[PDB]
Amino acid sequence: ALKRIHKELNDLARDPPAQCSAGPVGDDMFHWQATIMGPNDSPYQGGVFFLTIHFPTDYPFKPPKVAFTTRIYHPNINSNGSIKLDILRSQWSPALTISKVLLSICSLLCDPNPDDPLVPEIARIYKTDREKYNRIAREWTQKYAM
Amino acid sequence: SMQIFVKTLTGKTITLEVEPSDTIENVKAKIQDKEGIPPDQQRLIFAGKQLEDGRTLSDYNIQKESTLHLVLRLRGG
Amino acid sequence: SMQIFVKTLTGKTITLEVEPSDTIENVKAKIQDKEGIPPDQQRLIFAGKQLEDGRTLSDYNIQKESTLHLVL
Amino acid sequence: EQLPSYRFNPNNHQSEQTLCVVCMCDFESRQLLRVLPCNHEFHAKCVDKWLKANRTCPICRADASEVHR
Ligand SMILES: [Zn+2]
Ligand SMILES: [Zn+2]
Repeated sequence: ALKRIHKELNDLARDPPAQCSAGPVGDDMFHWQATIMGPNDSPYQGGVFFLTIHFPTDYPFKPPKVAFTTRIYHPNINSNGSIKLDILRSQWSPALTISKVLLSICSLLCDPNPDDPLVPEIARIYKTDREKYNRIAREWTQKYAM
Repeated sequence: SMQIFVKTLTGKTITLEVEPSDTIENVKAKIQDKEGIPPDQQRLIFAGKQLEDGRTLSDYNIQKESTLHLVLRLRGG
Repeated sequence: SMQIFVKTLTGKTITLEVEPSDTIENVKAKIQDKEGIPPDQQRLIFAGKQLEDGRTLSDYNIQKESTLHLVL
Repeated sequence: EQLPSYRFNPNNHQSEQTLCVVCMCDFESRQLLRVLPCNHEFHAKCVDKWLKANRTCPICRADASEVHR
């Protein structure tokens, strides 16, 4: 696992994405911290969201554990920052680097699944009162992420 | 007529010849020709958002020299 | 002596000449010289962490050709 | 486990793929590569480990126990 994780630390250093940043905490290559910039032209715009990443000892044969530390309003992310997303579970592939995972998570923010949600109340608001959803997501971004 | 870049699932970057009017569907077909990944499994990301089939590079303000990120098809839940 | 890069989400990338011993405050002063952004408006991020003024680049394992993110 | 395998020749390429996405390391001369029915290639050691627990190509998700027509 560690050779692959070091590669990715190197993949990030040679080709860092504007949208996100990540690296180890306290030189422990299995435990990382990350940031995702909220997408422009969305309720999350201008927000900087922090995440934790724990790589399993069998990475990349199993997915990284990724969770938000920053509170964020979204049907697929709960009050503990847990992210319910297929590529972090059954649909994982070792082809996905942590950079691609973070970009994937960023892309989830504006592409929620409100039909099989992690947070049913938020899903209901998303589908039935979208202007209210947008208002609340923008207000949470301003309060928590800025 | 311009060229953009795609960071593929191999982490390598490839160059595509496109038109601002090309659809995302068209772009995914060009990616398939090089990478052998069906469009159904491709998710393209630019400016932190997925690019939807049916729209055009221009719709997304994708200009020459822009880099698109290819990840795998995903769904929240 | 080395060079590091600083990116804005939508902005271009700028190159700074620094030393491992340079403090974050020093780096912000260097960004101000080039970009005109006052240090108090700058938040720097590297490797998922917000960078603190009193620490140095070496403290963060920032080395030659590292890239930092500037958020305003 | 019977999927095709061959040893990489950098001077003679049987395809356009240079790198194993499981370990993120290059194919090197004489390394045993495994090729799935979708034509994606990997180090045998790397992808065989993935295929012990999973049926799918890391790159395209194609089922490696089925033929892709
Ligand atoms: Zn390998
Ligand atoms: Zn495949």
